[PDB]
Amino acid sequence: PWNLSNDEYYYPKIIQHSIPAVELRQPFFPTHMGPIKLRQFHRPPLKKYSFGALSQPGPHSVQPLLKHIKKKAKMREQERQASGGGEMFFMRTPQDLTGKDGDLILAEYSEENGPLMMQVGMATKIKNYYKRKPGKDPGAPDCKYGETVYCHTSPFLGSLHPGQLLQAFENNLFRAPIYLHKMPETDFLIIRTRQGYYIRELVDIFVVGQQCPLFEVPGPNSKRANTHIRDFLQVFIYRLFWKSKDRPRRIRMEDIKKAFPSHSESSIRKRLKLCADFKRTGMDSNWWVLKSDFRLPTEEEIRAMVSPEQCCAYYSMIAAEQRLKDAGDDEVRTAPWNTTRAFIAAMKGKCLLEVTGVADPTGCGEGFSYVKIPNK
Amino acid sequence: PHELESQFILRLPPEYASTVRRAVQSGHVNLKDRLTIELHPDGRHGIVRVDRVPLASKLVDLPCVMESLKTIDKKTFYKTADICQMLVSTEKKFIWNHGITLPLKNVRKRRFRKTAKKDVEKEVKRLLSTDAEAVSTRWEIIAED
Amino acid sequence: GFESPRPYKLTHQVVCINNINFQRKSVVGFVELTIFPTVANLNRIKLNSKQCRIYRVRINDLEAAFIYNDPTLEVCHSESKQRNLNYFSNAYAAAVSAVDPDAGNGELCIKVPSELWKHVDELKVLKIHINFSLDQPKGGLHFVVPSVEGSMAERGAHVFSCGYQNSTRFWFPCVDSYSELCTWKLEFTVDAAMVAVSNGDLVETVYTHDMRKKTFHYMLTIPTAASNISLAIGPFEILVDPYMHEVTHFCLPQLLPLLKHTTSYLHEVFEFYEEILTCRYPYSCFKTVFIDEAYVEVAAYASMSIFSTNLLHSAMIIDETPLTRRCLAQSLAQQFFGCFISRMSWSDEWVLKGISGYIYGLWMKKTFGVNEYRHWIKEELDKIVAYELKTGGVLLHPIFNPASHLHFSIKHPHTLSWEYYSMFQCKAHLVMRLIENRISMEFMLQVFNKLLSLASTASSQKFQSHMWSQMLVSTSGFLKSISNVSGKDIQPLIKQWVDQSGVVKFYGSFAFNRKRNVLELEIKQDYTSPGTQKYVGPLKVTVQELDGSFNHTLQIEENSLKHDIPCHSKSRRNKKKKIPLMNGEEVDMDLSAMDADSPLLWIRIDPDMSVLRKVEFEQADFMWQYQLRYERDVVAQQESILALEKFPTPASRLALTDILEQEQCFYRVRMSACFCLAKIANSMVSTWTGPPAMKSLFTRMFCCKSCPNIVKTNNFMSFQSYFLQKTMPVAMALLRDVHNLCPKEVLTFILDLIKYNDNRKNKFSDNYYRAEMIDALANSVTPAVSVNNEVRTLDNLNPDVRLILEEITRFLNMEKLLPSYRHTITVSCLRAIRVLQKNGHVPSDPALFKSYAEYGHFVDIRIAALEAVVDYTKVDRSYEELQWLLNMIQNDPVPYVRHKILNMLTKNPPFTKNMESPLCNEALVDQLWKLMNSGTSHDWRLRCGAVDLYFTLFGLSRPSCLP
Repeated sequence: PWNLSNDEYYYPKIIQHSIPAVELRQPFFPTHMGPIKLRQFHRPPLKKYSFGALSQPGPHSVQPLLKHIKKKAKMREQERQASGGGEMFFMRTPQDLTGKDGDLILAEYSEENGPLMMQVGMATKIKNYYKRKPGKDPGAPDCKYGETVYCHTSPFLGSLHPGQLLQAFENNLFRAPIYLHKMPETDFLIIRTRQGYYIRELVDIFVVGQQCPLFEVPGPNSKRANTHIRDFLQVFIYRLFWKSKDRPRRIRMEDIKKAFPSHSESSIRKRLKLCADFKRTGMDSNWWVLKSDFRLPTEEEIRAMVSPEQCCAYYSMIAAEQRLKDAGDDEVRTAPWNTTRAFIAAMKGKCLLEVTGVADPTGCGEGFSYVKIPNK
Repeated sequence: PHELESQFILRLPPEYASTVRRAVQSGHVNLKDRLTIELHPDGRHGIVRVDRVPLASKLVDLPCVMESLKTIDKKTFYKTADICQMLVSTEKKFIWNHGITLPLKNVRKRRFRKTAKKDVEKEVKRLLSTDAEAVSTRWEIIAED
Repeated sequence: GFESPRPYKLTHQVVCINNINFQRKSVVGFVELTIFPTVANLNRIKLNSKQCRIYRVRINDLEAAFIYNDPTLEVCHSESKQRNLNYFSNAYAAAVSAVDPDAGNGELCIKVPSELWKHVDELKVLKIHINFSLDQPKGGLHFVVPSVEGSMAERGAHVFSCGYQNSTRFWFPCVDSYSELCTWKLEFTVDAAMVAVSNGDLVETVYTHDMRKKTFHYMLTIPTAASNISLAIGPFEILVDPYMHEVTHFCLPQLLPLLKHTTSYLHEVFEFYEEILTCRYPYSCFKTVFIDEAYVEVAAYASMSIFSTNLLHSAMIIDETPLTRRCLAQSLAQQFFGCFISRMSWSDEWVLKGISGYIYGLWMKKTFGVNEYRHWIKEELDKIVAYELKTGGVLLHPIFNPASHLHFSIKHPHTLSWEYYSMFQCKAHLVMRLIENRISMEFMLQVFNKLLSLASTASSQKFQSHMWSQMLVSTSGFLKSISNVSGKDIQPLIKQWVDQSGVVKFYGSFAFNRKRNVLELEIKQDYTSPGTQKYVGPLKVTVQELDGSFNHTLQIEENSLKHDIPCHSKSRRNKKKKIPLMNGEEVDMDLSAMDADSPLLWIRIDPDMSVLRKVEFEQADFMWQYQLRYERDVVAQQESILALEKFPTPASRLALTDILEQEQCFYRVRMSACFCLAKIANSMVSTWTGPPAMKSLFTRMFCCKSCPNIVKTNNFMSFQSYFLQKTMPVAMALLRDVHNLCPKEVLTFILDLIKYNDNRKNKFSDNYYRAEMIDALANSVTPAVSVNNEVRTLDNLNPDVRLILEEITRFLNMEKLLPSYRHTITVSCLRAIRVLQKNGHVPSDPALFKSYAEYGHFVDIRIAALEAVVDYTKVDRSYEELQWLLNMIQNDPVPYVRHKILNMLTKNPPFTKNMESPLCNEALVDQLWKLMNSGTSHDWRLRCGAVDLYFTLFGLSRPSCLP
């Protein structure tokens, strides 16, 4: 007639990326980054086109896109109201991730090179942490973006004041305090493609403070690194087998050698040894056909193999490897594998961090340094 | 294949910025004829032509890194591109010291730790290339002379 | 997209019933349908009608000609000498498909008059006025007329519509499909002292000009199918719900306080189902009718539910409150997702049954706790795997035979066996739990809200189906709505667990590699059994080592056998630290039984029941004891209890005794540990040291501190030590002596529990505890030592059994003067007399049970007595008792009793196909073939039960014992 389940003795007490991001599609998640592409990591230069309308030299008209924005927003609202009116998932194609539609905000970073950084196509949430005032409080100061949550226990290193609302980017990679600023009155946003220039205005720009890392960047040739390297190659090989139209699913080796050119071919052959065999003569010659007993994994199994956040941690590791390599122990402490290990260990309560040090990304007294120091 | 889109910021003089803003928020293709952008083969020089009036432009490097973040519900935000360049209209000259927001000004001089930026290694490559034009080299740790 | 199989579209139907005669069991009425032809040259219109005598039919007030033929009255010809069951199953499927309204067909074929052909070619409305009469219906609408004198309201006579699925053709002519939605107008002219309850809202109630009868007018503006239309006419006591005011509860006279107490919880069920879904209750009223001699225990129609009165309990009745509570809850779940959103075909029934069962399981989770939810899910999964390994498999969503491994056709609901229908609903709600496991619960509730919101925007239009078919769900529409809200499609999961009809069997064994510190699992599947299929997906395994609980995902492809997973340290055996559990807590474990070289404490293959599986894991006995003691999952404690019966070591006795002593264990685990401890105690005789098992524990928990053999006076206010107290002597009576006789220390203990029982002080009744005491007395009976087939008389009775017989005589006679709540002690004493007759103690005479199986008794007494007669005619090979049972199947007033007799005679058959018996005549084959063919033609559940009985007795081929 009651509960009668002794639950207090048995049980004592989210981010959805785009379908191009969870499927690790090449443009957005690169297979190989060279040295000049690792120096320009997250700072991609303005490339000159060889073919297209902008490849011909001369003046080029920019095109306003406000009929396009409101047409796409009205179309997405029709899709949402036709599907029952709830919240929907829209980012299903690469053409959904254009800047030509939707409400864009900008997000500036305080640090030069953060320990973790999102790739194109990945999602993040805005959480407004609001500590109530002692006793009576009016309610969270309302904010245009994000959802509000009442935080008794401060997520960040410091603690919130009573009656202080702090917005923050929250995802699987990090959690970082953001601060809404209005845009300058002179700056517009030009989206250039091969066909032409397009212009939006911006009105909202956030400044992102020092990140609190939630994912540990691996070290060079570590356990996570070892796994990710061969897992990423295996996922790429499976997706090339899925893309093959020939009934005996067959791929070519120099497609994989074009994608991963730093790999020795012994490793690529090791990945192809199980699940494929080389045909030298007859039909399918110089192809790696799929074995007939091998069941090619489904889409959800391939998604469960490698996560996009592991790819971001690997990209952070190899970019920091390049920067350290170019600059000939203080710098090694500022490497993201050390700082991410230090911060995550401090969050479990293993150890403490010297908050003033050399891992400080500001170079002055502002900002923290995530390097391990004793509890006692 | 897919090529990552390349977004940059365009800064205009304030009267020309007001005319461009009014024409953008209007939304007609009349703006397309009015606003053009010609980038010179220097790579760091241009003309922006507002209403067929030429303005001189420089593509500069920004000290911080910005990221465009799109949303559909204003609760989850997806990163679309990285912005690091600005075509201000009116080398060391092509580096901007200030940031776009008001709190970030002279960021490069004051709020940036001076570990280093970059140049020295391209010169090293050139030096190694010249070195291979040698059979005998003479080098001496030197003093004031 | 829904395209009708009928060439017309039905818009509105008027059902008027006059002259409900209770003495003659007769109704008169008419039916007026408003159809729009969709194809020109409609000519014949085919409607559904059974048992109704059609007097006249007028189309647009012009006299029309009809022809009636029902091929399902006599399925095969009388002069065909076929006697195999595959012939009858194909002929019965063809006969049901020939009256199917889901095809274009129907039983009543009306011919459109000639002058209306220019009205039908350019597609204009047709109004068909049939007037009919039910003369004395067999299973159409049930007349319960008691034989007390007085007026029909003074004796308590009532009518209700009984049947399952499309059975509204049995009391008025209609289009009896779930896809023909129309609006309704229902008038019933009943006696002035009676009330007529039906679907819709009651717009008025006018008197007749003599003021001796009154007409109830109902209107249903939400477009429902004909199959969801019901009726209950009787002298009901009306009770408006004091919390929700559109909900009226109707009971039989003199049962108003029981109705007040019983239906006082229902507003919380309404609040739950309207806050997990975000739609309000779609109908404008809700009516709960409690009746006598019900068809099923709970039936749900549009805006109405019909329960039996045997669910009504008072405030002092426990062990019946959760069962009635969950019957109300599943009736409301079917109100949301069986009556508002309806089916598009007979396929896509798994969608509706799965959503109903799944949201009812969510209600059970919130109400009775997650632990009761896990126990319920595990018992349903064990039920399905037992049924699918027993016979073939249940196929949700077949494609039209698709399932030829069984003996009936799955094309229509009225050819299904009743056990298949039950397992169909069970598998549907477990597959919906699997879809929730792949796509999270909030997205699942968003799917259900989107379906309900499309249906409720559809439910307010007036266009005749231009939008009323958005109230019908299909499989493709359900999967498309899932793909709309989530972006993932479930087509591999749908292809494996819906379209394929099998469960999986896992055999696991591990080995710990000490050198490389790995755990080598070995999981092999039995995929060559008749009910099984091969699993190739991922598989979760949870390993509890000394460093904590870790989950691992294994990829089990066809050629896979050995899975090497890594193991952690053993540094919590170096220092005594607490070992962290599956939840956040940590406990002190006694690590003396653990191996020195392995850190792992237990392994669980598929802990979350994420596949439809049967696991056979080979752990060591100390791992099963650690999993019984320190696990924070009730299904793992239950499976460790189930696996400790093979290890009768005293450490397992200590483990189960520590589970029994432990409050803050879930009570249904301790109730299982009682029976496990009884089995282990029986297996380690000539080793057992002290007293019998659980006796000292019973005297420690439930008896006085100063008197060990006097039980404490009954205070049943804890509800967990009440259940444990009433289940512990029942398991304690299964103790056996080395001589295979129950010890006289446990029998004396049970008799002292019976004598010193005092219930004058608790606020709850004692009927279930005393009934379990009779069950414990029946468990102690060992077979008697008859010498030379000596006649069992009173003098050569066992000295043990004379005390038992005196106690059950006292209990049954005291029940004759002071009755229990549902005659629970009568049922227990009849069961115990059958236990004493099954051994050689009481003479094997069925006359007592034949007197308790008469019509005027309570239905629980009737089914207990008929179970005893079925067991007697199995053991004594009685011909006249089998003819008695078959006669009672043919002509009994209560159809639930007929279905139960066929069910019990299928479960405990008098002979199987392998047996040579004296009861395998050509006469019995002819009787059972006549019972399948004719005789059971009026119920659709007796005919499937007769098909099941013929399959159990004679098999799928020609009866062998025949010329």
